[PDB]
Amino acid sequence: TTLLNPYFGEFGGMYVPQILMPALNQLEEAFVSAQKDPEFQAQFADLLKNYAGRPTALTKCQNITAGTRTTLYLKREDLLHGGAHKTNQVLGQALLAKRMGKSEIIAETGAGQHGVASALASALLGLKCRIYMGAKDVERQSPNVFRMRLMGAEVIPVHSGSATLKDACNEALRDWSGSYETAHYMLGTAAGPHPYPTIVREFQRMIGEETKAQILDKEGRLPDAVIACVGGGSNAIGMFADFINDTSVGLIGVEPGGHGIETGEHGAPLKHGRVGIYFGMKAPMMQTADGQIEESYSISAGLDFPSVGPQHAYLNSIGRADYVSITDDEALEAFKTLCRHEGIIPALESSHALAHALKMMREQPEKEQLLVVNLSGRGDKDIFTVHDILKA
Amino acid sequence: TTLLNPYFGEFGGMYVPQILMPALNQLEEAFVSAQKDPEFQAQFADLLKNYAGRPTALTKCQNITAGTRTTLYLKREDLLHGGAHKTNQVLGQALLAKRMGKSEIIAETGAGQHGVASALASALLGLKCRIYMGAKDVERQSPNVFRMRLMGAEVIPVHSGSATLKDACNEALRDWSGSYETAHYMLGTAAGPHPYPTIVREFQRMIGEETKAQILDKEGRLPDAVIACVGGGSNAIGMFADFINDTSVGLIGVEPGGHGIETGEHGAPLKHGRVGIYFGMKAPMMQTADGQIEESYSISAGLDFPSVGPQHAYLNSIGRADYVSITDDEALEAFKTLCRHEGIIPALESSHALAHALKMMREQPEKEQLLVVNLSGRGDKDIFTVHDILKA
Amino acid sequence: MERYENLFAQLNDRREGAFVPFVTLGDPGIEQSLKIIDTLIDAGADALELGVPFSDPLADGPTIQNANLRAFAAGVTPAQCFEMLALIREKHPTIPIGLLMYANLVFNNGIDAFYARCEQVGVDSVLVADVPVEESAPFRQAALRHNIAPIFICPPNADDDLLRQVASYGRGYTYLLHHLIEKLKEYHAAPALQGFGISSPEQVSAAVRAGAAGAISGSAIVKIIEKNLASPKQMLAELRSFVSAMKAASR
Amino acid sequence: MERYENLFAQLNDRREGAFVPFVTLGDPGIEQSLKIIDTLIDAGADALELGVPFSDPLADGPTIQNANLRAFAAGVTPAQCFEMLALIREKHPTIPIGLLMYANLVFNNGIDAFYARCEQVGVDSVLVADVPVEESAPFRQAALRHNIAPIFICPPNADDDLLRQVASYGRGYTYLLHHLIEKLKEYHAAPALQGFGISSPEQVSAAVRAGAAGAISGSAIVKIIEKNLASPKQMLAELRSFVSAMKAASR
Ligand SMILES: *Cc1c(COP(=O)(O)O)cnc(C)c1O
Ligand SMILES: *Cc1c(COP(=O)(O)O)cnc(C)c1O
Ligand code: NA
Ligand code: NA
Repeated sequence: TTLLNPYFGEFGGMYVPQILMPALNQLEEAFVSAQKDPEFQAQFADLLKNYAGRPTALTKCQNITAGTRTTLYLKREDLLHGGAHKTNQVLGQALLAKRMGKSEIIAETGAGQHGVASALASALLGLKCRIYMGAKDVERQSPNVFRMRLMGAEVIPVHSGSATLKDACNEALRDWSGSYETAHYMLGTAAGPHPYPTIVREFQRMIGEETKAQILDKEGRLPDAVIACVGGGSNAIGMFADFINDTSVGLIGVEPGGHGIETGEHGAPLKHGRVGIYFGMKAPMMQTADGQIEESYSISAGLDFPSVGPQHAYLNSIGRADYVSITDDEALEAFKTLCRHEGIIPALESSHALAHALKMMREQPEKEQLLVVNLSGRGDKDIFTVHDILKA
Repeated sequence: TTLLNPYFGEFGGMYVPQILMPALNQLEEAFVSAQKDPEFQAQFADLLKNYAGRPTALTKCQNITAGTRTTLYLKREDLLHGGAHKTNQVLGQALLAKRMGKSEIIAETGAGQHGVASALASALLGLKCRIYMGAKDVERQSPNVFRMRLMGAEVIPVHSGSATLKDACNEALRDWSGSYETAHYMLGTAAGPHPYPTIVREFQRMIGEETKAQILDKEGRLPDAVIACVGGGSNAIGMFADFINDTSVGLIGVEPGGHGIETGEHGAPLKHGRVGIYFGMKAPMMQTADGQIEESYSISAGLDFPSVGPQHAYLNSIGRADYVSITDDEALEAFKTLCRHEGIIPALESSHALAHALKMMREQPEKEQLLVVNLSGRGDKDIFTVHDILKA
Repeated sequence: MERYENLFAQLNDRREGAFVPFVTLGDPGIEQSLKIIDTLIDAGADALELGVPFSDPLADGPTIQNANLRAFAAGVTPAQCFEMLALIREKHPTIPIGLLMYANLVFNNGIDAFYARCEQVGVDSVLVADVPVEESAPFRQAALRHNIAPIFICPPNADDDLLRQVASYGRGYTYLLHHLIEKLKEYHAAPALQGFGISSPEQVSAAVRAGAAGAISGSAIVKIIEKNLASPKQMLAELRSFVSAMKAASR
Repeated sequence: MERYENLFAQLNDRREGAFVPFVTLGDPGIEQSLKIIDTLIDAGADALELGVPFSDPLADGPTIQNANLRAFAAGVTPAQCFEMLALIREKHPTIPIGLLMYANLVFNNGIDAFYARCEQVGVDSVLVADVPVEESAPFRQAALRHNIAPIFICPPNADDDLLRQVASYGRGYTYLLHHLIEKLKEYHAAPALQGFGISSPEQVSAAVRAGAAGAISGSAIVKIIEKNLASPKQMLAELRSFVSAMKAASR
């Protein structure tokens, strides 16, 4: 049995080997307890404010919308300590681990951002952090790898399978099934087995709560739509959450279209995948007609999760949220546009969300609309990538 | 004649070719006017808050001081948009340029940070920005160079002289003496000819004002000392300013000691240079016994200004502020220490300030003291530098 | 069919435990795999536990992961595995055949269809590695409708409530990883098979003495395979030695 | 001494303007430089404006910057420049010699000491490129105490107040970059010398017709030098042609 519903419609659940159930149950319970603990909330709020730099700003982008009836605002998670939204939830999970009396943290990362976040959180809260990362990802993310080590985290390469994020995710679970007594698995997205999808949303919902209050203060009304990129689904759900009950507010999730949907080279399983059971959950997957799990492709390394959060799949099925895709080129253009007209270098991940907002504006220049794009992170890391492409 | 005193004791002045005086006078006047203009202040505050992310946090670092009677706080300018404090003043200078009816910006940069800041400000406020940078610095700062261009700024290499920051500073003045009617020279530090030293301090003083209120809120009293690195003197004076009248508050500026003072390979002209007249001001300089201007050396590229702000030289002469130096190795160690114990990657520039605070703590473990280090910027840019060194 | 029921009854009348080896279908190749399995059986295996190569076996250790890699290298697919399962059953009518699967492969084209296919080829049981008892309803139900025994793992960190569920939900045999054994018998759970670490004769006899109905060698067999890759013949020889040694210890 | 006063008086009695060329001391080398200067004088230069190589000539254009680079390449130092200044004066007793300096080089070892050294070698004037009239007090005072004429630049964007200061503060000649000229004479300013762009004979005659007492070729001379680096002899020849041409236009 459980305390909270493990399912969002037909999606979600706890599909892990029996040996891991006790870990999930203990975790859910500590979470339920911490959510009612004022002391826990105060400590979490303190770190978010005095360490991470919350609340983050909500920037109005006038140059970008000039000549149209579109008003665009960007939730500045790129200004959060670490350069991305991931810092919010890792801070909460670490306090959770401490509440459970755990002294060790286990994490998985592909692009490296989650690894860096887990490492900085562990260093700050005195936790021994060991991070699993796919061999192919290590080679490609030398910078983030040195950052993790620089912060005292142990980086462990994963050569098994395709040696990417999914393969790293498996090695973490393996380690955890045998050490959850002293170690806490700090999953990096609103996915995986319950209670992770629920826990990550709650530890990222301040994004949406701040956005509502901020837009209410500057515009005196809720936005017509909030837009966020969807890799695993953490920044998107974090933005959506507080708006779910606001029916007039459109929720738009953006999956990477890669080289194009019809090319098969993309990372949009929610709208172009097929439901399966993997990584401890029932959700749409990038898989062969056979049932083998495939990789998620995108110019942005961070949208490599070959699946998507359960709640997004659910929100989509009931029509509460809409999911679309943006290609590498569309993201690149949005990336160049923001640099030139607002002086902000967006992460190529976040650039997918911006690109969609730009399309909503451009296709219907005379449509009046108040939009908010969740700028999940900064793009200083993508400088060379955008360079070689424009150079080649 | 002038509106404000161009001198701080014997230091400062306006040593520029006659042809440029009108530009300085016009600038001073527009500044005096803008400082009394509530509308200007509101617009500046709005950008600092909703665009740059102010106020920045003040982080207490408990892990670093464990086992000692030292309490350390870090003013998080590393969390400011752009990753460094430089963003504060470039925003004000750009509004100043607009107030004067100018549509163009001229800037000089060595490490590239000021170039990036000028570029982002110009892009945001619709200004045509052209940046001068030393050829040697271009080669070494490929990333920041692409960032500036990415933000629409024109990057112009300077091969004359030693092809570094000082040589770039000369080319800018040359350009400005002939185009100040439509262009504004956005100097990057609390130095140069009046009114720049005064203007940059005022546009960076929110650092100290926020720090006072924040420490007052968390500790109920002013710090025993505020510590900042000193390259040109902008982040340091920005932190000091609001504390100058608080006699009980020690002000400590930290110059780069490079490989060591006695080696002659450093960048500490304030305490180890000789007063001269260069870059439009009377201030201590890095120069030969002959009077030729030399370069400033430091592991951190950003502390390459071969001189120092006039007000610092003055504050030092009257004993109000104390200036010391920190070597490459001391800065490196402080850099490694912060990463491991607080999960914050500091800029190698800021690391000099931290290193000094660490020394104040370590040498006298039982001395009770409330310290504040101005973490002027993030060190993501220094990752490889600290890598190759620890690797070699 | 009642292959497990018949096997255990026969083993009880001979006061001996069952020895069950595990191997990945198609490792290192279809043909060599079919030869391995026939060798395991001729050496004295009482039943088999066969695994189907899956892309992300998040519930397996290094040894098995490499087995999947080797299998995929030979282009082994679930469809081929089922072709093998059929060939194996045709040659051996009474040996219990259990499959070790991962949820997605079972759910992929319909849970019910999967179990219908198992029944058609002659499979006796299925253990879905990543489906805890709390999520098994759809699986065990489908398994029962097609006369397939839904196998469940009884972990060490198990509690009384789990023992009760495993006891009423499982069939064929309980995959065990003194008190646990007695309790499982108290709840009329399927005969327990000691797993994990089973790689030497003395472990088999120890399992039987503790009250288990047998032992399962989770990866020892796979290990012998990867070490004799360069010599297919020596591989079959060593497999035959290890298995007869292990089986002998159950008597 | 009153070299400028005597020169202008002599030029007025001959109804002609003065032609003043500028060159960097030590460019491209000490010896070649001394030969250049003697050639400039033999070609008809009325006075000289000599620059001392400075590390950061933030008030000079490309041409001159390269001249400093060439000079530094030959190891030219301020001390050597002063050795040259002495040699030049010893050979030429009446030609006015003005120096174009940068503040630090003058302030380096004491402003007063610098002007004392100028007087000793026979220098007639000093124009500190980066010292506006507002900051000149210490400089012009030191210059006067050592019989050195403090020269000031009268820019185009100058206003009446500036004209009045330049007029009472300057000596020898006003470095000008119709109304300005008349006003300078109204305030009894030192004779004005048209500078900037002066590179052709017709510019010299135009300056004299406008009411200026002469012209200063700010960089034309330097240009001829850098283009004939490979041929020291052809360099002196062209310099001699240009200078006699320019001088002739002032008559
Ligand atoms: C990691 C990352 C993402 C993808 O993760 P979600 O869980 O989908 O939010 C998106 N944006 C940025 C900047 C990231 O670093
Ligand atoms: C540019 C820089 C400095 C040096 O400039 P000051 O004018 O001395 O403040 C210091 N810290 C950081 C992070 C910088 O980027
Ligand atoms: Na995804
Ligand atoms: Na300096």
